[PDB]
Amino acid sequence: GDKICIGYHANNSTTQVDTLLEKNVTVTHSVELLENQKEKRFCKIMNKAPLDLKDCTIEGWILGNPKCDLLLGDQSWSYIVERPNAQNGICYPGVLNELEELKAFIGSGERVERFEMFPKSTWAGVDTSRGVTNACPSYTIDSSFYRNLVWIVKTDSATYPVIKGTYNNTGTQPILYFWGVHHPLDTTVQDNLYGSGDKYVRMGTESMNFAKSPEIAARPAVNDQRSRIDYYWSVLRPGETLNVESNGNLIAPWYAYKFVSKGAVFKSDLPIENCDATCQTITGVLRTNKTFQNVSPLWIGECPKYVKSESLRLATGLRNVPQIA
Amino acid sequence: PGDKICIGYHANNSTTQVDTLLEKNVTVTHSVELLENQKEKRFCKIMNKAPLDLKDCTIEGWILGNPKCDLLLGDQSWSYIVERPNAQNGICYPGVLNELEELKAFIGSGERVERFEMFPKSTWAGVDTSRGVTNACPSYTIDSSFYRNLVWIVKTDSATYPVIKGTYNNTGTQPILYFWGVHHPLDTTVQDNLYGSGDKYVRMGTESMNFAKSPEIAARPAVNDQRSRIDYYWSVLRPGETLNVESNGNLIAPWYAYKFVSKKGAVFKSDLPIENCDATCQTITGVLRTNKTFQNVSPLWIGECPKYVKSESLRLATGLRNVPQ
Amino acid sequence: PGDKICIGYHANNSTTQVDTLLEKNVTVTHSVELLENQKEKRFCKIMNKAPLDLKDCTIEGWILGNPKCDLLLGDQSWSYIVERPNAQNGICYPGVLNELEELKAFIGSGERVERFEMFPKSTWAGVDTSRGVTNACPSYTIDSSFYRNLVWIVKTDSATYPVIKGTYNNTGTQPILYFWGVHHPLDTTVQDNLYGSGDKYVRMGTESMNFAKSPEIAARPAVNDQRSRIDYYWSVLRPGETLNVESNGNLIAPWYAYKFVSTNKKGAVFKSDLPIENCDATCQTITGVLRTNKTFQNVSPLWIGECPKYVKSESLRLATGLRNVPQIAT
Amino acid sequence: GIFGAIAGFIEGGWTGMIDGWYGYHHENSQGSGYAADRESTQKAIDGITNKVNSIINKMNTQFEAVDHEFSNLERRIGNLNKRMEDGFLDVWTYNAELLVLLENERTLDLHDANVKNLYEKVKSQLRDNANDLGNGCFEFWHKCDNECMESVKNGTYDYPKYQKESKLNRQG
Amino acid sequence: GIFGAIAGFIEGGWTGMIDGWYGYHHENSQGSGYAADRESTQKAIDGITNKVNSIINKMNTQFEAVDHEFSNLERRIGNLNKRMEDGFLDVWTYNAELLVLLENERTLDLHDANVKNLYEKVKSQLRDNANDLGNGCFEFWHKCDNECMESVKNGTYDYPKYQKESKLNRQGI
Amino acid sequence: GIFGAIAGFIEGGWTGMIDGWYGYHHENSQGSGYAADRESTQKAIDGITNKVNSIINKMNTQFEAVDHEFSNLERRIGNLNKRMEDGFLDVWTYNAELLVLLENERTLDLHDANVKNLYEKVKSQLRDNANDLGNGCFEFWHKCDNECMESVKNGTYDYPKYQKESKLNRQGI
Ligand SMILES: CC(=O)N[C@@H]1[C@@H](O)[C@H](O[C@@H]2O[C@H](CO)[C@H](O)[C@H](O[C@]3(C(=O)O)C[C@H](O)[C@@H](NC(C)=O)[C@H]([C@H](O)[C@H](O)CO)O3)[C@H]2O)[C@@H](CO)O[C@H]1O
Ligand SMILES: *[C@@H]1O[C@H](CO)[C@@H](O)[C@H](O)[C@H]1NC(C)=O
Ligand SMILES: *[C@@H]1O[C@H](CO)[C@@H](O)[C@H](O)[C@H]1NC(C)=O
Ligand SMILES: *[C@@H]1O[C@H](CO)[C@@H](O)[C@H](O)[C@H]1NC(C)=O
Repeated sequence: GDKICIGYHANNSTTQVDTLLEKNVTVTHSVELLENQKEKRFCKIMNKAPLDLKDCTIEGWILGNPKCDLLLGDQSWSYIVERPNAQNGICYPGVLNELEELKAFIGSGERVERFEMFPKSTWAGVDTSRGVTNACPSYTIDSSFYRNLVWIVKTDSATYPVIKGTYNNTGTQPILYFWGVHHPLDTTVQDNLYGSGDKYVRMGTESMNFAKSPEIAARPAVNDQRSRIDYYWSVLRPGETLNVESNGNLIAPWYAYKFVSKGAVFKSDLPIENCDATCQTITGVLRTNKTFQNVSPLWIGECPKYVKSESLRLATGLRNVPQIA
Repeated sequence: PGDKICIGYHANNSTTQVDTLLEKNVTVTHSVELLENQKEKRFCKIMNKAPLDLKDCTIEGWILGNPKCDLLLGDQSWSYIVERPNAQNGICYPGVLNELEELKAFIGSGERVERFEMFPKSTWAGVDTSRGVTNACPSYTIDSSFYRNLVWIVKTDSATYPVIKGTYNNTGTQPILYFWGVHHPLDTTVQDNLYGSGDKYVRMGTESMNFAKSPEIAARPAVNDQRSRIDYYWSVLRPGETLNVESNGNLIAPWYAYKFVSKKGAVFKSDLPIENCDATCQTITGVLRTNKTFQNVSPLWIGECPKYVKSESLRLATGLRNVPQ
Repeated sequence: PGDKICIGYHANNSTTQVDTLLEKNVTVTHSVELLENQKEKRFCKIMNKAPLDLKDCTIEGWILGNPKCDLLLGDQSWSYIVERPNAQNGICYPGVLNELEELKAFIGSGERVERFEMFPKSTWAGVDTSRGVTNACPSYTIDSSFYRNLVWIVKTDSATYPVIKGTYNNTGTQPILYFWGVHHPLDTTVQDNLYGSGDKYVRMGTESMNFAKSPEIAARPAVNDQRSRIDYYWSVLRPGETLNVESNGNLIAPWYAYKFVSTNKKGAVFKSDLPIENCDATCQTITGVLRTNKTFQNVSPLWIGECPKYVKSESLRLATGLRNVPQIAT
Repeated sequence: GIFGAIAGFIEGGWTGMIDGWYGYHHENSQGSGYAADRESTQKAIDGITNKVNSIINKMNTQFEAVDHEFSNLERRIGNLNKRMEDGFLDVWTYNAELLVLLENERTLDLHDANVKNLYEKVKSQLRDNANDLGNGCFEFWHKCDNECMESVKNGTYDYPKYQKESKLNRQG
Repeated sequence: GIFGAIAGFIEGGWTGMIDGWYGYHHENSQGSGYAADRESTQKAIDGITNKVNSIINKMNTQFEAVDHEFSNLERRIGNLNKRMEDGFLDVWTYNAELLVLLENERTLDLHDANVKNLYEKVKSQLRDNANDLGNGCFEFWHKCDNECMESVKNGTYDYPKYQKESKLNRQGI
Repeated sequence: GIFGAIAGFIEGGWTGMIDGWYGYHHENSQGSGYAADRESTQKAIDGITNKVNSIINKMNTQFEAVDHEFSNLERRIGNLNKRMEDGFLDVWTYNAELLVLLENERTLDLHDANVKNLYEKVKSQLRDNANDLGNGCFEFWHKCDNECMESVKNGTYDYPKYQKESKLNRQGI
């Protein structure tokens, strides 16, 4: 007789989902929720290109290593790429104190403006011109020094006199500045460069106090130097004032950055091309609309949630049981 | 025409809605709201214990003994602490309270302190202990004073500063919280006028502790007309532990200390009123008096509180889909 | 009578219950228990490698080379460390081992150590090696001794303490864990007696490390009949790096050091009083061995090895069978 | 609806059945009315209630944020703390919001299931004595007394008792 | 199935039915074909979509790992950072892998129940006017017009209308 | 139960049926006994076993607490390590506890659906050849040897074969 039946949809779908009860279940329609695909390059985020530190490390860029002069002016970045194998960093051997806190602080920023904080004339009766090292060559000059610091030495006259400087931050922006403390290997080097007697370096602001005296001894040769320099950083808040005062061994602030304040610092091989991005990870761009990604937990911009899942395929259609021809 | 019995379900005048994975704004006959979004904007007692109102005083101002924090002086017990945002009386003589944050955490809980004279001025033989005031730290009554928990020790009119010594063996039950300091002058003239000549030191020890600091003379920017500084310190003399002091000059001595008794504790930085009310839940932005499971007011609370989530609503259907006629 | 055919289901004598969101205490025919609360209160070898039992020594007493810890002296290898909660022999001469929490963390995560003589007593010229002993540090045999890995360098009959220098170069392949100290007398009398008069210092450095410290002379509360203190220090001399030692005085010198192999695995330190026996394990919690197939445990969140996820739950019983409604006999 | 009954073949509900979630509408020469089924209602209430308490109890533990202070040499851990605290905030906000969404879906179906099994219970009793209209309503092939209605609800309906009277009108 | 209609008592699907998920197939003297039920297909589309959107929205919260460095004296805070970031990673990987295994199960059930209810919405209309063959298929005891097939679908089937035609035919055999 | 079959319209279980979760009880002139429906208990065993293994797998990851010593100037990050570690301990405790509660409710429903679908399978075969007693029991209006019982269990039962025999026996009562 006449037949009326009830049933359901089928199609040539061979796409399978998974279930708590069953595995490898073919269905009629489904949605992948995860992105496993990645342009292996770096791009502009917010239409603001990254800073490629090239052959220089973060210590090398910002302290002002002579071989990093490419990076020297002001800088505006959306993130920082630091090539892993960069060989230009702290050329005159020694420790940059609170290194990790500074890499962190530089990471927070989007812009720095270089300016001359303490002109060489700030220090009377001493030699601004003489101090440079063979451990810190420029490409052109065998002996040079950091473009942000002055290795002040005493003049031909024997005494190194108390030297003093101040800088008042009447500005609207914070100031990242550096300084240091020379530590000769010898009593002979100490007397040649600086006066006779106990020397000191001292600096202070409303919210800071620093104070150090040279520790004199031979450390193993690094860059042919058995002496060391302690480097230091700090941030002059707006409205704050810095007083500098030393009778020797001061490696002085020369140039400082007005600093504008999530951002990242990527250590990476990847190329930086003329391309835009909306999500950048440390292993590539994500040009996607998916909800999850298994690419990398380290990104900047708008990205999907990072999980270790190979697939996250939701089902939206019924089980696919088509007729067998 | 025949008699009929039907099967059906309840309906009601409800307009309350819920969401499900499959449908939004589904009106339902009976629901429960699990999330609390209201509060009393004020601070109330917890466990029938009143909070501590620092008022015009910051935490530093309170436990160091700022002359203008006199109404806070003495014994205190608290269920939590309320530090006002624009409290002006803190560290009156310029300088750095070392390990400030860590001290804030230890004080933070903490439920009661009993203040007592740890080192009487009788200690420290041969030094003046009555001239150590300053225009930086006025009381309300007097132009020049000092912190009530420290003594500023200065050279006897007839020089010099001799080795001075004190000790305290803790026989009690409770840990002792105490403070001291080292003075840092702007001249060698202030240094000389106030202390001897010669190399000065401040040395403090306990069974588990070692301190050693000498003055670092230099001129810092003016703060409260002071180009000199004091580095403040805190510590905790555990029960059964002896404290040995010994100084050469530049010691801001420990005069008064707190017997310190230690749950979960809060320091609220707020400007909300403390009223004569009681509570079971206290939030940094209000009281919660509720039986609900979740709250959307604040992550910071003391007492038994609902769990904090970002949700505007969390409503569970109990009844059924409401389709009235 | 008429022919019947019934549709129904299994039942059994099971008295085991599960909970659901709608109903507690439901009896079901078959279920799996997913959580483990059973444990062996002991410590067992894990990669067929026995742990290290510090016995009556602390971690500090062991690598400084306290005299009473001679049982532990020499090379050691281990899959984890057990340190007894009331072990007496640690830092016998009163004073702080600096960055201690960070040293304990470093020591953990280390599979083994070889002990060797980094600096020989001859390294220092013009000074007395053989007087460096105290009776706050006895061995079991001699009433007055000192750590096995340090020299207390004191002065010779000539009034001056000469400058002394030592260099060690790490030729190959292993980090070296080493210790040194600065002595702080209670007196200037003791200072002058033990060491030369005048300003003193300890300075040490490497390609990457700088150390300068000067004595801090003051009378400190008696500990082990000692009012003086020693500051102890630790550091790790990387491969191909070099250490320079130089001192005016007050130096407790490095004598013996540890070649240090770090592990590929999870390092751990257990502060327990449980015992150690000749047994193997796949899971070691701080409070015992788990020997289980289950997915969860409630025994401890601290372990080394492959372990069930820890949860506070008393029980986690999944239903695999159906509601059990067996027939009522009487 | 998923089980078909609620907002399905039983199109609407009864603002007149006040005493229960699930119920009967009857009509008679003696009148018409609404009457809940206590057993299925009170067993549903018991369940829903226990769900709500299972949820509330599971959600009892809090996560305690602290608002400690950090220095200007403490930017890393001060941020480590913030990611951490907003981390658990982001998880528990998900857990709640999702649970509520899922459980709302599943609870609406429970009521659907319970209304369906009420209809099946009545249908099984009546058999060919009554005719099953589309809407969960049954037209009797006989005269059903308030005692008769009461018995359908009670689950003690005498089918043979009315069988012969029903065979007639069913075919008459 | 769990409701038992799909991959169950209705053994298969209709590649021939391409305008919906759930449907009717008819055969009568005027022709045969496959006609999807628009209302129960629409309501399932709105619902599954909302499920997809609900999960998408709930899942739009990222945990941001960081590039921070750590010194040789910061092993403990460094490992604290690693366990933190791996912890939230394991918690969200679980939260998604499990939710997808669960929601798929309940989605397949949802379809199985919409087929099942369509099958019952017809069977309570035909009663003994139609004979129940296998695979959710029904053979009428009478002639069913197209406008008959139409009334079965849109729920306005006239049982009395074909009662005497059916009876005469049903036991004539 | 939710599908109404288990501890519902079928009041009880059978301690007698030892080979399966769901089954048939039959009484014959030839004999009586219990026999599990073999197709269905195996599909339930597969399905549940995968559920258990899926869960076990999803819970494979472990958060790791570590015991790191902290000093008295390290109160803030000591507590950071505690609140972090408990934080994950409370997240996993909640997952494993809520999931067990949920999956347990749902696995009971699945068992209760397989019973109801078993019974609906048979009930649609028998039609009016069999009388319906309660408890999911049918009395045949005709004879039924073992071969006939098997045909109901095997889903191959012949309704016309016994339709005449059943109809007269029905008329008589
Ligand atoms: C105020 C008071 O009475 N106390 C001290 C008193 O403790 C101290 O005497 C010390 O007494 C202890 C135990 O009674 C030892 O006898 C000390 O002697 C030794 C030691 O064994 O520790 C002898 C040892 O040969 C010395 N070793 C070297 C290499 O110098 C050490 C060492 O000099 C000291 O540890 C340096 O602090 O001491 C004995 O010192 C006296 C000593 O000044 O002072 C009293 O005031
Ligand atoms: C350490 O040893 C290497 C290999 O002999 C040598 O080249 C290097 O100069 C040594 N370092 C020092 C400072 O002695
Ligand atoms: C059973 O009920 C008891 C109290 O009647 C309760 O303690 C237990 O948690 C319940 N569950 C189990 C697993 O028996
Ligand atoms: C500290 O006091 C206790 C009790 O009076 C005593 O036993 C111990 O010897 C004292 N220690 C010192 C260093 O005075």
